[PDB]
Amino acid sequence: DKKSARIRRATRARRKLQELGATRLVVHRTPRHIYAQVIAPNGSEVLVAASTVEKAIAEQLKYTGNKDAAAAVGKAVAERALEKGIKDVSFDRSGFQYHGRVQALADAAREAGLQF
Amino acid sequence: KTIKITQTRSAIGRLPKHKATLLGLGLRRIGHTVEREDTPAIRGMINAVSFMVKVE
Amino acid sequence: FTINAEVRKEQGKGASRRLRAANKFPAIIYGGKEAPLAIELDHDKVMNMQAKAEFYSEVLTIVVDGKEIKVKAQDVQRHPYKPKLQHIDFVR
Amino acid sequence: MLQPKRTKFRKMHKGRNRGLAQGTDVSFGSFGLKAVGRGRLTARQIEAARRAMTRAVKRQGKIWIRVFPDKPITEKPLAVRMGKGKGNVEYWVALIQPGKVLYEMDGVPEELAREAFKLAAAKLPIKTTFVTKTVM
Amino acid sequence: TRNGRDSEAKRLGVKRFGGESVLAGSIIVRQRGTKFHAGANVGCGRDHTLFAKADGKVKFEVKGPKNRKFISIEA
RNA sequence: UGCCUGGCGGCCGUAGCGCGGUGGUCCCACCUGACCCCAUGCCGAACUCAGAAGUGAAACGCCGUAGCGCCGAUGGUAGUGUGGGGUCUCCCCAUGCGAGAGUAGGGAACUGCCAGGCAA
RNA sequence: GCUCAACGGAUAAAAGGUACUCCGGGGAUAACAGGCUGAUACCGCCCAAGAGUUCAUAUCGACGGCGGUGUUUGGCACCU
RNA sequence: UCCUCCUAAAGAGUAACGGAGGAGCACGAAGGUUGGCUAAUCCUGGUCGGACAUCAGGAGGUUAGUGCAAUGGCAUAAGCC
RNA sequence: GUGAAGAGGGAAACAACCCAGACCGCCAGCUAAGGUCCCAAAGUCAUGGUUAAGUGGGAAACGAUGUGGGAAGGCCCAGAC
Ligand SMILES: [Mg+2]
Ligand SMILES: [Mg+2]
Ligand SMILES: [Mg+2]
Ligand SMILES: [Mg+2]
Ligand SMILES: [Mg+2]
Ligand SMILES: [Mg+2]
Ligand SMILES: [Mg+2]
Ligand SMILES: [Mg+2]
Ligand SMILES: [Mg+2]
Ligand SMILES: [Mg+2]
Ligand SMILES: [Mg+2]
Ligand SMILES: [Mg+2]
Ligand SMILES: [Mg+2]
Ligand SMILES: [Mg+2]
Ligand SMILES: [Mg+2]
Ligand SMILES: [Mg+2]
Ligand SMILES: [Mg+2]
Ligand SMILES: [Mg+2]
Ligand SMILES: [Mg+2]
Ligand SMILES: [Mg+2]
Ligand SMILES: [Mg+2]
Ligand SMILES: [Mg+2]
Ligand SMILES: [Mg+2]
Ligand SMILES: [Mg+2]
Ligand SMILES: [Mg+2]
Ligand SMILES: [Mg+2]
Ligand SMILES: [Mg+2]
Ligand SMILES: [Mg+2]
Ligand SMILES: [Mg+2]
Ligand SMILES: [Mg+2]
Ligand SMILES: [Mg+2]
Ligand SMILES: [Mg+2]
Ligand SMILES: [Mg+2]
Ligand SMILES: [Mg+2]
Ligand SMILES: [Mg+2]
Ligand SMILES: [Mg+2]
Repeated sequence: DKKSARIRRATRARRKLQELGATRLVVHRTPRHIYAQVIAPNGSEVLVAASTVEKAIAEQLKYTGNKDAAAAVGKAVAERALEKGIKDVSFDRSGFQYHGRVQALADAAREAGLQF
Repeated sequence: KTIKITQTRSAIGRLPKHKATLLGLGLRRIGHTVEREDTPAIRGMINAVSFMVKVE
Repeated sequence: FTINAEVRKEQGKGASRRLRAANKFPAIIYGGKEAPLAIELDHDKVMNMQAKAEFYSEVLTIVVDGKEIKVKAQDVQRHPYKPKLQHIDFVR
Repeated sequence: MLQPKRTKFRKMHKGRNRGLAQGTDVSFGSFGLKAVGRGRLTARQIEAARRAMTRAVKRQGKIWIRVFPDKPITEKPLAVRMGKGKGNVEYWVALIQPGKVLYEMDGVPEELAREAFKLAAAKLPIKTTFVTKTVM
Repeated sequence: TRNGRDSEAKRLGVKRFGGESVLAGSIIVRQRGTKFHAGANVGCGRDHTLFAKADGKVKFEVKGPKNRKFISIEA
């Protein structure tokens, strides 16, 4: 069972980060598709959300689940987040090891404008 | 509405609490008709020393 | 197997013991969608009624304020050493 | 002579024999010997009572013992002063409250039952009574 | 006799109880293992000691999947 | 509007197990291979990347089931604060408070923020 | 730089005898006797497995139990 | 002298020549941090190999582990690389 | 809590038990514990029962047609003990 191993891997960062009261950028990498969303410090309501599941994003891209797509999501989070009125957030990788698609998302997020 | 309290026993071999409660009611010595207004507190203070007091 | 039983008004340790020391003892009826009803009843009768086995199986028609309630004796609290009943749990 | 086969601790506090017992109903057998009075049975008394019971009802009649000592009693040696440690363990005792069923018995008549328990009850220090298992 | 030794007592337990107002830095609970856990505006010292990280009143609660006593502060 | 999934919670067992089925239009899950980025203290099993032929087999989600765990009165019982009394290694009475255990029953949950796709 | 461990460390440095004794005190603390207690002791009883040719109870009486006395060995240290 | 449990009467504290146990250190990795893993004990199979070495799965699930006593802790692991 | 450091009344006498806290006086009254036939202040008081042991006015296991109370079941006019 992967999921339950990934949750307890991700719990420390979550509990540590929610204690400070930081607006956190949560990411969920799937084998096909990738999800990203900014959650309020209370940990209840989503401020901004973005993924390759949206047809506006999917019609432009070639394949939905790679670095050059995750970068385009990471950009789309940053472009919305500035319009909504957000700038300072904290990245929550959520068990997924920071290296590939998530790094391509993060780099694309902080290259675009979002501040973390 | 008033309630006339009286002391009917000694305050000698009593507990510090019960020596205090009489001090709160204003019962100095045996045979002392005091009058206090009826409240939830005062009835609690009577009830706390019910043995050594009387209501009128 | 009819027993004339009274409804309680006082209840608690102080009441239960004053009752239990008067050739009577407390019991209770419950079960179904109806409300649970507390019972005062005579000791001497119910002490003799439980001699037979039928008491712990058959239906008992307990008479209360005219009305006959059909019940079965679920549980009973024996007195620690003396041969006597402290409490009965009747089920409807 | 009954005794705990190994324990956590050697010496135990005196405590206080208080309240009422739990093993009140006759569980296994048909008849039993209930303790009316308060007290404490030694390991010797239980054996001594069991011997007198078993011998009264012959080979037949199954017996159960509900009590077990598991509480070591100390004693100071003779001609020794107070203090200087706690005394050494002499005998073991079960504390007995009112309404503790001590012994049970099954596979005999009520006529021959009571006569067995009357012999046992004489060996014990506690005031006792005969009791019967009832259907609920 | 191979007995008659004992340590000095520590003065452990709770010092500030539910609803009591505390100042930043005040010790709330002084315990050995984390029997109480740090919540909002509470830290945990190297001695497993729960102390206020802000001014306000003490709130004892029970939360989490495994069900543990969390201490928190709200101003 | 509902019917479904996904993440994120809240609530921390009436919410969890064992059984009984059921989902693949998307969705997720195996899956698919491994110039590559990265990976193994041996291993693409794990993490990772490139993917889109398959099956919903494992896992999951949902529906139904009490076979369990769990929740749980009313009444009584133990205990006990205060003041008395006794036959005073322990009990009893007035007056508060009042368990645990147990029983009748309830019970396989319940709801927030966005994101898709199907009947409109 | 100290088992200053007699661990708030009296000195850097310290064991014994006294029936040859002495002074100051103490019934704050022992020996004798008294007191309180009664484990022990001694004296009774309860149960009755057996002994007693047979038959527990003429005489005995295991295993255990319940008392009395203040006659032992003691405990306590209340009087001196 | 110091530490842990009980005595200790559900805040702290609490005596006895009361009941049980320990310490007079250890470590430049056994500290720091970042990424990943999760135990005991059984069961069945398998060369030398047996009740027990190493391997594979399944049951159990934290009955382990925590540099040294006991207590209170620990899966977000304070456990293990 | 009391004594110590608190007298007084009661428990025959009895620091610590029960009742109650003495500023001084009075040949006044009402009460607490405890009492009320005589020593010795006050009920040979009233109502219905218990005890016959001088219990009351030291005590256990255990023993026994001692005696006073309710509640059920056993047997009779085919006439029981
Ligand atoms: Mg008094
Ligand atoms: Mg109540
Ligand atoms: Mg101490
Ligand atoms: Mg300490
Ligand atoms: Mg399936
Ligand atoms: Mg209740
Ligand atoms: Mg309950
Ligand atoms: Mg010193
Ligand atoms: Mg010191
Ligand atoms: Mg000479
Ligand atoms: Mg000289
Ligand atoms: Mg001299
Ligand atoms: Mg002296
Ligand atoms: Mg003296
Ligand atoms: Mg002295
Ligand atoms: Mg001295
Ligand atoms: Mg002497
Ligand atoms: Mg003498
Ligand atoms: Mg002597
Ligand atoms: Mg002495
Ligand atoms: Mg002394
Ligand atoms: Mg003298
Ligand atoms: Mg304490
Ligand atoms: Mg306390
Ligand atoms: Mg000590
Ligand atoms: Mg880590
Ligand atoms: Mg570490
Ligand atoms: Mg003095
Ligand atoms: Mg007088
Ligand atoms: Mg006099
Ligand atoms: Mg005296
Ligand atoms: Mg007294
Ligand atoms: Mg009195
Ligand atoms: Mg008189
Ligand atoms: Mg005179
Ligand atoms: Mg007179």
